[PDB]
Amino acid sequence: MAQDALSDGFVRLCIDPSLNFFGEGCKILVEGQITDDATAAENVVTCVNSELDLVE
Amino acid sequence: SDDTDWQENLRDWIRSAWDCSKPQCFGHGYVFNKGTLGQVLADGDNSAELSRLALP
Amino acid sequence: CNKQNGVKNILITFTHCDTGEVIGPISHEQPDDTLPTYKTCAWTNTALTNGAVMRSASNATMTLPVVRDPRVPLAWYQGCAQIDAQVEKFDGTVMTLTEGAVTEPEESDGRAVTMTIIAAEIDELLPPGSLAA
Amino acid sequence: CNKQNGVKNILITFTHCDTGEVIGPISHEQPDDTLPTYKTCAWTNTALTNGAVMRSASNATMTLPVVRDPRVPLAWYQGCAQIDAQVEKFDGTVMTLTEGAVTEPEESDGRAVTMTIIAAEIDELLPPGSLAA
Amino acid sequence: CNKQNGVKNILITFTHCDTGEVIGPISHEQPDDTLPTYKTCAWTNTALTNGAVMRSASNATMTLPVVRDPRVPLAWYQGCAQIDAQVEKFDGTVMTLTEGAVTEPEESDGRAVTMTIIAAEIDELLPPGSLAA
Amino acid sequence: CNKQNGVKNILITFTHCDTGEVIGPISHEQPDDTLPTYKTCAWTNTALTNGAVMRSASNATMTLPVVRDPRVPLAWYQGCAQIDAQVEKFDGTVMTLTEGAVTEPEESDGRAVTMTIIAAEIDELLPPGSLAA
Amino acid sequence: CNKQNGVKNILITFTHCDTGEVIGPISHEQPDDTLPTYKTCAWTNTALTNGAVMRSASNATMTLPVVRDPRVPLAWYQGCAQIDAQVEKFDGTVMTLTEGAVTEPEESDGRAVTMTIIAAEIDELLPPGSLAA
Amino acid sequence: TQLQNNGFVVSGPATTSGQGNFTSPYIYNDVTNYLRDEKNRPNATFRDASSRRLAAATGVALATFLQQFNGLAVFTKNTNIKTGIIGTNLRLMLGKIRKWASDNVGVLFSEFDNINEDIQLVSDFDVQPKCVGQPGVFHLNMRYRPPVRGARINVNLVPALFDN
Amino acid sequence: ATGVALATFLQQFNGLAVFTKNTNIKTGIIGTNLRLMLGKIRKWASDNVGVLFSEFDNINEDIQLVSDFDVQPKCVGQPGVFHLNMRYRPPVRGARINVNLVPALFDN
Repeated sequence: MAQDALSDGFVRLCIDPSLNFFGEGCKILVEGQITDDATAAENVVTCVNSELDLVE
Repeated sequence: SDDTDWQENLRDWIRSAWDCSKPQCFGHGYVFNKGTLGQVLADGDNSAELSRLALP
Repeated sequence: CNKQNGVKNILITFTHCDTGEVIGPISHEQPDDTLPTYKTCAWTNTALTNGAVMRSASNATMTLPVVRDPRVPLAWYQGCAQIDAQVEKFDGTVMTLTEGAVTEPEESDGRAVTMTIIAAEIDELLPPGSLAA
Repeated sequence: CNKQNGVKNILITFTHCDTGEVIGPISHEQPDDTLPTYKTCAWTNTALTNGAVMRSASNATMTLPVVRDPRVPLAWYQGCAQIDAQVEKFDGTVMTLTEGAVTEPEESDGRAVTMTIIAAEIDELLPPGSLAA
Repeated sequence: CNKQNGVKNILITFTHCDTGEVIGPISHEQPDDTLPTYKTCAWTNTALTNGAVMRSASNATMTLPVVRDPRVPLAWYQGCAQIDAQVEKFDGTVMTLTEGAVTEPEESDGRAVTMTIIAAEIDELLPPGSLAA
Repeated sequence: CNKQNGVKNILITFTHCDTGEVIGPISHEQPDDTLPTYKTCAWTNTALTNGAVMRSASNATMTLPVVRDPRVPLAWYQGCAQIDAQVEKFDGTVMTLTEGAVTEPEESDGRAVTMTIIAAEIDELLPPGSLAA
Repeated sequence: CNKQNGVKNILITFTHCDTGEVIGPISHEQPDDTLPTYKTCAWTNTALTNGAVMRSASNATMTLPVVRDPRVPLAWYQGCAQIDAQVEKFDGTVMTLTEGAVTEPEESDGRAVTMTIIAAEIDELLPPGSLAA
Repeated sequence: TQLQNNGFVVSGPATTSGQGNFTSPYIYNDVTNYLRDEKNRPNATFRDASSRRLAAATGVALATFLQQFNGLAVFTKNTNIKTGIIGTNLRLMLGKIRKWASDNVGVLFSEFDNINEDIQLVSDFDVQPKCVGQPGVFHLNMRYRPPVRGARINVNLVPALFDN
Repeated sequence: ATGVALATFLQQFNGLAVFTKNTNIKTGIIGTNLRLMLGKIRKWASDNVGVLFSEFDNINEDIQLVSDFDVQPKCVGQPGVFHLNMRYRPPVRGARINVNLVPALFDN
């Protein structure tokens, strides 16, 4: 049911701003020091998402 | 109403109406939060489905 | 054979305008390899600016080259008579015209005549299986 | 197959004006070796003195010679109905047109029809890897 | 080979007026055996009586038939963008034009485009050993 | 037996256009040592510059020299009837033509007739093991 | 042992235009003693006067008579497929052609087909010791 | 979702609200109760109700076309046909059937994946052993696919903003 | 609003013959192929500029159409299912302008 246009089920609609059509680009690896309060394990390659994920 | 738990339930319901698992029933909700500046800022739970009104 | 572009039958029925006598529908043949041509849309469009158009009256015409029948005066095949024509193409299409008039006749040697005819409306008969009403 | 200059598909949709009847997109085939032509820039320059120009409204037009479909009246192909057309070339280009109108129709023998169409805007889809946005 | 009459390189540089985009000096190839034609004298003469002449403004004109590049919209080649062209003949002559504009575009099937350009002046680079300054 | 190159069977079926009379398939034979010819491509290409080719619509044709059957009027073998032909070679290849038409007939002496049939499509049946769908 | 002039190998690879089907490099042979022909310069000149010449675009072509392979439809040996061919002579010269096309097919009897292939460029591999880069 | 995937028809109303007015339902999907196969191998050949209707139309149309071979002379031992005789043989019959199948593409069939293997014709003698076959009896094997029509479109809309 | 409007527009392809393997549509057939479908949608998106969208940064990359046969592996896709991906921007609200005020005492 829901709205009239989407009730018949011919069209499935998804709205999300976090999806990207283009494939992942080239990879850049950054290496350096850290402090004790860092939670990331040492000597492990890990992905990063945003600046706000830093510090912690 | 001004019950935070009651408002939280309303936000969850709206998310479902905007969900991708079925035909959508788009909607929006309006709520209010009252108190000092320190208290009001504590209710900002990053809800795109609500428009919180701040009062002194 | 349903893909051969050509004309099968041509029938004309004159009506003398000064005596009222009518000559029954006679058959005719072509003078050369050309074919008749038609225009069935009465109104005519013209190009305005930015996709608009102006609509004008115009008429429905027809061009019918046919061999003169040796039993009919050459005058009748020009402005001096009325015409009622029918053309049946090979595929099955039939074009009908009534109360037509000849316009701006040109000299003819006595065998080949290229009549230009105008009428209020021309009716078309499509083969079986048409889509539009 | 990417350097062959030719036409691959031609779809036309008719919308009768006196009855609002709509006929779905019907494929068509061209009558001869000539190709359609396009003009998509809806502004015309004229030459002033010393390299200056002067703009004017103009329109976007398309010339589409196609073979009449034997299931559609000949009047529709002339200025008695709306037209929506799409042409897909071999290389990959697609040109779309909507809400077009026929202008100054000429007589046709019954099979080969040449349509002049004018519209507010004509859209183009270049093959993958274009430069302009 | 210096006495061969032909064209060697054609470079064009578009500039979309509506968005300010600039496309580098892409190279082009010609569609048929015709060659471009030029007119580099700004003023024009007219014949009076007894050997006198009237002098009028006129412009400097160009005519560049070139195959459309499949990575550029067809609209740009018509009067919807600035043009900067250069043509290098086999003998060595190089002729440049900047800030040209297209005038009175005609319909093009999609491959062959014949641009008519006008500019304030055209600069000619004669081969080594010229006489005039 | 797989190398011999020659015709094995020929079948022809007529359909008079004016009356619709039909005659079942009849076996024919060749008048001399000349073999038929085919062209199963419906498109014809032309040579442009720089390797491009203009692609246009065309027909599929067959040239079939046969000996007139003494029970069929000569007129039918010429352009006064529709034809449906099949040719089987020794290699097993079988050509099939339906709804054909004779074009530009040439005068014949009453025994040997050369036919120029053109149809929208000719169907080929390769021996077992064809690599193409 | 090197003076011998003749073809040694012919490889052809097809690519159906409509469906994109691909067939590997099948080896072919010749029907008679008529060798292929080439033109590897994409420029055509003209007489003019006083020793001058007009230089135009033209193409590079190849005429390749081969024997039809019984596992490939005849249509593919005509204008209904893109072709990539290679020829190797006895001396060592190797001609390579890519993304070619067939122009103006001639009717064939089902065994021998003469192909007129034109492409933007043909690559020649001379024996060891070439003097020109 | 479960009912549709198990071969059932589900109907729903055209409008939804608490006003309590009248509404008319409509069919979501037109599907038969076909599942699995004669050999218990799953497929969806007869999922659409239109498939059954097309199968009946295809059978009748083919039967009418094949009627022309009734009483026609046939040759099976020596394939050559003497001049002037009215007849045919296996290969010529096969060619005619192939031509008919192609002509109906886009009307009753979708494009054949490999036409050269979807149609076969064999005489009775070749099948039965010696002195068991009968004259003038043919076995025809065919395999086709019904036309394909648009069924569903999935949209992944991704909004973005022009910052500041 | 965009979702509802777009869903309504695509309804015209419901129950329309689609050709995916051989893209040459015969004479008289009523159908379409991927490229023609994409062109029609591209026209619609460009037309709504100023009503539901702003100017697309690159209209040639923000719209894609792929048949399900080109996404799923061999013999796993379904006939007549497409995946449409679109990206858009709402109409621009405002702008920022830097103003450098500079009176001049010298006369030229």
